[PDB]
Amino acid sequence: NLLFQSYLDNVGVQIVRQMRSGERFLKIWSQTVEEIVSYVTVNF
Amino acid sequence: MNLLFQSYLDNVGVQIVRQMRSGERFLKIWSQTVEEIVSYVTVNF
Repeated sequence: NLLFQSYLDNVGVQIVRQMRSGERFLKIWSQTVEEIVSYVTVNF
Repeated sequence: MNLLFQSYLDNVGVQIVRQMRSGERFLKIWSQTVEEIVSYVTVNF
């Protein structure tokens, strides 16, 4: 699924960049989960 | 809902931390994860 795979590749770069700010991984993850659930809402 | 999907993604994040603790770098873990999440949604939705 190219559109979703490319969206998720974008979410990985978002995550890397917030990890480099010193934030705890699971905190970043709980916020980016919302992007993924929203995408699946719209598209599936 | 969709609560089974929320559950699944909560577990993905914990599994990512487990792998980073093992010494794998987030960026190498993530490529595998993207394929897992796309398969989960393709199968379940």
